Amino acid sequence: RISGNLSCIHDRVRLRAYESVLRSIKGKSVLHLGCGMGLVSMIAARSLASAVVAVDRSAIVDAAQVVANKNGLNNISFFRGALVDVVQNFPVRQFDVIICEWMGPFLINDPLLEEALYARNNLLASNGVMCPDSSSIHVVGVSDYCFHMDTVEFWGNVYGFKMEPMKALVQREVEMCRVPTSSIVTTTCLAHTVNIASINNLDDKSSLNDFVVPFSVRATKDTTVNFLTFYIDARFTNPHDPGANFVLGVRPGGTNPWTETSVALHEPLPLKGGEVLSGELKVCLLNPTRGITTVEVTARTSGNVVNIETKGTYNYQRY
Amino acid sequence: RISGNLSCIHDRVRLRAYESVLRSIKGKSVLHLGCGMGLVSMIAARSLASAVVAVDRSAIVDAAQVVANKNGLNNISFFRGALVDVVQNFPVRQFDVIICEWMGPFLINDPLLEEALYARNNLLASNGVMCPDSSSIHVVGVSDYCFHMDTVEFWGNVYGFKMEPMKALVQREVEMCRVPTSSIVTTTCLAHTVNIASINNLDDKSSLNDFVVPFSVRATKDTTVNFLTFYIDARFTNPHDPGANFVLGVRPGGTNPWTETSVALHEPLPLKGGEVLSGELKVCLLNPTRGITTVEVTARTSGNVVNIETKGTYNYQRY
Amino acid sequence: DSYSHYGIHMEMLKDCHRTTSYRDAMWRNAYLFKDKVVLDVGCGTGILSMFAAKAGARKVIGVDCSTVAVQAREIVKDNGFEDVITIIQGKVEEIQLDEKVDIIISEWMGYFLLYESMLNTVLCARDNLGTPDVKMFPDKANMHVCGITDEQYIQERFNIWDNVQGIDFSYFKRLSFIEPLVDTVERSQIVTNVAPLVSFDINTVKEADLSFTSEFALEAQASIIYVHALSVHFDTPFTAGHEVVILDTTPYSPPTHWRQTVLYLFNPLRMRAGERATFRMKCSPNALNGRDLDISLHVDFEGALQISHYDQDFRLR
Amino acid sequence: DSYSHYGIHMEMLKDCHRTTSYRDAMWRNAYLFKDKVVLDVGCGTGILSMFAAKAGARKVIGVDCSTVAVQAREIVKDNGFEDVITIIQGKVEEIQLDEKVDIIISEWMGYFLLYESMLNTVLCARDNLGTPDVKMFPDKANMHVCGITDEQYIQERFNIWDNVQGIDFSYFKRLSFIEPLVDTVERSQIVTNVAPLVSFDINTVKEADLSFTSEFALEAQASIIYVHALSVHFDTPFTAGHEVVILDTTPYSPPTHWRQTVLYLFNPLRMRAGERATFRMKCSPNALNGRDLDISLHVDFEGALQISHYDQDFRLR
Ligand SMILES: Nc1ncnc2c1ncn2[C@@H]1O[C@H](CSCC[C@H](N)C(=O)O)[C@@H](O)[C@H]1O
Ligand SMILES: Nc1ncnc2c1ncn2[C@@H]1O[C@H](CSCC[C@H](N)C(=O)O)[C@@H](O)[C@H]1O
Repeated sequence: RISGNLSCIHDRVRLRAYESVLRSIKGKSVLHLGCGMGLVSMIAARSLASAVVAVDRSAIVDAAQVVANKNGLNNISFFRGALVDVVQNFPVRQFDVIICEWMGPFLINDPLLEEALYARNNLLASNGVMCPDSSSIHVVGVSDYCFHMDTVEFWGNVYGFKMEPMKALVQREVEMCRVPTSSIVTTTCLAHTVNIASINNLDDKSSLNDFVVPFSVRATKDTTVNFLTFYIDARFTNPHDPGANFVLGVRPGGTNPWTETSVALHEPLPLKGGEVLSGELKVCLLNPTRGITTVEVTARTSGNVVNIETKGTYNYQRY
Repeated sequence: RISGNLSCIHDRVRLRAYESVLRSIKGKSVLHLGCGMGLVSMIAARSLASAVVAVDRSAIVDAAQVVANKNGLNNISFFRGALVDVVQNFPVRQFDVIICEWMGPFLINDPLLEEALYARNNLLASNGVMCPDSSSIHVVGVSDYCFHMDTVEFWGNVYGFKMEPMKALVQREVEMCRVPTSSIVTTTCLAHTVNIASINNLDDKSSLNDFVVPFSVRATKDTTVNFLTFYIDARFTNPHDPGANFVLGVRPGGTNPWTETSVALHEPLPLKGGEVLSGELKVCLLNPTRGITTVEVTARTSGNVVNIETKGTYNYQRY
Repeated sequence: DSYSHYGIHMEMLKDCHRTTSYRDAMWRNAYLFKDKVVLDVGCGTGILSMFAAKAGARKVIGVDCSTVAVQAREIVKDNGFEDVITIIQGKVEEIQLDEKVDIIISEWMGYFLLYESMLNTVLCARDNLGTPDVKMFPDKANMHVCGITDEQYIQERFNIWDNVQGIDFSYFKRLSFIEPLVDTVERSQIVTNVAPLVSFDINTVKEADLSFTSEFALEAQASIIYVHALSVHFDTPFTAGHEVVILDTTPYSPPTHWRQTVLYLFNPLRMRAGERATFRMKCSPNALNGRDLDISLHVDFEGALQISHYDQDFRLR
Repeated sequence: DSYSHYGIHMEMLKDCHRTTSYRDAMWRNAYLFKDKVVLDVGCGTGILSMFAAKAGARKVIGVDCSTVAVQAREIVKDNGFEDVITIIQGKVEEIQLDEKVDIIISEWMGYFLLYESMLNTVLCARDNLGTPDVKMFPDKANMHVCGITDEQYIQERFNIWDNVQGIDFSYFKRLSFIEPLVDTVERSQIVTNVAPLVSFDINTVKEADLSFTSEFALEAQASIIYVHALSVHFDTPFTAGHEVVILDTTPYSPPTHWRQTVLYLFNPLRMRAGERATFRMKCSPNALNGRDLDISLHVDFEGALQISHYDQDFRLR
């Protein structure tokens, strides 16, 4: 379990971002949902925050508590489990800053959102802020014929046997995996944005944030797009502290704050340089607690090579 | 065509053997059927033989004649074409020594035999000899699981497609190819022998030399035999000049006067070290001019691992 | 139940050594399968069931408690083995068969050979579903161990916690030593002879034998030789047949998907060429969590450069 | 007619670059095949017809004059393309189809690109059988040439005939220069830039254009550089589609089954880096023997170590 947290301590981007937020935190209370190993939680406590309540479900928080105790941090307390099961034990129940990365691969399908919204409605002071507060999704076209060959056509013959049924399982699944730059062959399109203050609660129905948005990208070269890839960014804009704002930006092909997700287009889309790949992204949350999501994608060429439109429904799961 | 003769000039075994025969040739006439480049022919002519008539179908003889003319050898004459088509212009038609390697991969399936027999019946002097005069076939069990995988199971799936029909074409074909020593896993059984003086004519029927002979080898180690391999040897014994005798011997796994042939057993034969692999070999000549041959093998274990008997018919062609 | 996803099955099938080891174990000993009943414990996509069918099995029973059984049943049908291979969706412990099975094929091996392994399930099948002389594929399992130098990961996975943004995470460093690392050990890292850790006869082993003790010695070879960790690998010989095939996860062979298991020593051994260090390892299922492994390691080393006699524990969870 | 034997088809199918080049040329341009009629000239085992079918072709027609067509017809059925791929046994020149075909795929290339090649058969199919806009796979062909050093074969294939057992076989040495060598040229031997020999557009080339003249220059690159021979290779681009694929037999790529054609120069060229030697090659089918290639080569080299203007003839038979 310890090794799984190394990525966090080497995340320079998040560290400088949340450090910019934790400048004005002295004397203010912090609620860190999904604190993980509690590195940012402890940095907030080290920033002389009045109180820091760090919550996560993994056992690492227990080790985090030990570390906190062994570093003289006395204004921080860790809680293991879902927020709903620990609020009753909370020392304080009104916070000035709530740090939570509630954004999923499609903006609305991270289980932590259900907890963020609870903290927004009950545990946030009148003038308190939440960090980050906005998230946009970006679409790009991807051309990886060999990856398709190695994940789909691979099942065409396995040691002499055809495993066609597996191809379905491959194409119905949203692939979370870094996509090489050489495979990015289109511009980027910001399709949708959500803000924590506008996000609807999910305790009654999980669909109150489902969205259908168009998108359009332009091929950067003569190519054939057989994958659509989705990147997530995050923004924090504090009107009271404008300088403390940050952006966990998106850079396809490079280091990103989240691993992009990809969907395999059932029919490749051949494009000329500059040709528009237009489409539509439909995202529906079915289970907030497990992040179960359906992603319906329509994508089409503009006709320079050939008029093609392809549709596909894909399934994503967190737990 | 010239490169095809390099094997001849490097074949020191054949070279020293036929040289031993061409010592006492001074004053005697020689007929070299299948002379090829005519190296042995010219070595005989240079030995002050009365006359040397070298024949072969390939155009190399024309080149050989040029060489002979440029080396001062005038007691040698080359003829291109089938023997029957060139005897009309032979200077002499009675020879003291007739050199002809009439033996094929199964002793009776070399087209040149039809010419050898003709020479035996019409072109041989009273006390003349034919060189070589005897040939034997040796059987060995071979274990090559990877070769079966690469040649038979390869067709199981070819770029996603099943090419089962091809597997048959592989296993019914006699393969002429050197077998590595590591794959020789049984003793050697001298299964059959033919002497040029005893070989029957082929003008009327082609089956007068077909043979059915048993064989028995002992596994040299725990192994599984999935191929039977056949090696050919030649012998020349001259009663008038016993010292000039020679043997073009055989050594599985090493250099040999001819490239062995192999047949793929349809069911592997597992054997313990020392176990007897017994069987039967049936060879039938269908077309003397084209060397078309059928090779039927029965092969069985002794049961030390499991009682298995496998049978198979295989096809060989020269032209 | 994570086997209902395609990633894991693709990884195992693209493990050429693993799958071809099973294939060749059966196909180089096809005589062993003629007219026989084969049980594929954990058939997954059905690959091993088809190897067995293609080897000449009369009846193959692939069992798998995952939804992949559905796809397997379809795959079996797509290649014509519908009337030879039967795919059951369920636990091998909770299923009953008509006949006793003559051969049991299974890729039960986990990391460290026994972590999250199905060996208990295979033994259950052997005893309750198999003939008295049922043949196991594989029928032998040997674990081996060797010392390795790993300065890279000692600095990037343990010492990295000493200071993290001016905070002392030494506690994380101490906790890292508890959890073995599943990763590839390079030949250049082996500074020690491969010693036999333990051997199991799958024809005769019992669950109680899997809680094993082992006493092995490691000799430094080829000038300060650091044994920063113990690389543990295994091989599973298929000795049931006349032709012997061996699936091997040794670092001296190209990596499999099991790679190797690295137990990082709390106190690395500073040895010289020729010196020997003795070890006593006890592996046992974890008391509360049945599928977790407790590993106790006693290190006794006395050399020209160090004298250390200590006990260390690992927990594969 | 030797294609009724499995060896040649295995050789070609085990040639991964050749087969995947055709495969990819189609599957990266599958849009070109939707609802289209494909003709596979010389389908052999049918592999290319099945590639075309999987690409989405409405109808594929594989023609082959050898007995292999029987197996091909069974293979296409064994994989479920019976209703898409039709296998005809016969010469493409002597068959006629209901519809005009939209696409023509074929591996017609031989050694030297043109030796015993089916190119004339493909041109016949292009003219008579395909639509006016019919698309060729491959639709381009380019031969290239470069000088090479080959001391090894110069001593083992030519000078070895000087004296054989006390007999002067120099005549065999002189004859060896007439016969090109189909063998693999390693990068180590190339001492020259790869120059364009000739280019063919399969969309428009005619048989008369295949008897070609070429003027090319060769410049030595990087002691004394010996141009003992000329290595000739080819590549066939698939440019009919949006995604371009290129089948290549260059010596700078792993060998194909075509390897490279080596024309040994009667007088080796003594060059050093920078020097330039011009060549004029005329390749044409032998006047009498149709399917043998006569290659006239005029070598004109003027360097610091040699001045030679000579003509040499090669016969590819
Ligand atoms: N107790 C149990 N009973 C039955 N099947 C089980 C089981 N525990 C695990 N399995 C199944 O056994 C499989 C082992 S992995 C599958 C390996 C497969 N034979 C191959 O070589 O590709 C998993 O797919 C899992 O679903
Ligand atoms: N003039 C002609 N007409 C029709 N078929 C021909 C022909 N000349 C040769 N062929 C056939 O065309 C084939 C070319 S080789 C086959 C290659 C095949 N596409 C593969 O990749 O496996 C041979 O099998 C031969 O039988």
